[PDB]
Amino acid sequence: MHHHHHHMSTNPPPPETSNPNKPKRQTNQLQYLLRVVLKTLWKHQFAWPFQQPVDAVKLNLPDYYKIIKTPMDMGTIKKRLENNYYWNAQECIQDFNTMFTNCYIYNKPGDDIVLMAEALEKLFLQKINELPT
Ligand SMILES: O=C(/C=C/c1ccc(O)cc1)c1ccc(O)cc1O
Ligand code: NA
Ligand code: NA
Ligand code: NA
Repeated sequence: MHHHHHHMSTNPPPPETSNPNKPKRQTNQLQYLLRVVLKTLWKHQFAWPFQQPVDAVKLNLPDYYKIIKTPMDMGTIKKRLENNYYWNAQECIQDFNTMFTNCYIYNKPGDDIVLMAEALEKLFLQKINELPT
């Protein structure tokens, strides 16, 4: 008997940052989402939990990917913007929304991590209220 001692928690593969067969465009709004919106969120004091795919192994959250089936994070978003992955700003905004919503689903109001997400979301909403064009 192995007693399943070899079955260890692993992370799923991260979201794709490149898809040659996905149509893409460079728009002023997408340029702005990278240069302004993401870059200022990235420098925020609370950005660090969000700067890379959730590492459920390192953080000892083996339940995370049982609960969260559409993971998203700002490292993935940053790479998608730098790689010209998106067709339009709304596709990128959707990824930001997923990242925030995942945090509120997995956690509970009043948790430090939720306060962090809430603060980043408020800045995000302020920055995207006016896009170019
Ligand atoms: O997910 C992360 C941190 C979550 C978290 C949860 C509760 C807190 O109070 C603070 C941070 C995280 C942090 C660093 C990293 O390299 C990979 C990660 O996945
Ligand atoms: Na661990
Ligand atoms: Na793009
Ligand atoms: Na703006």
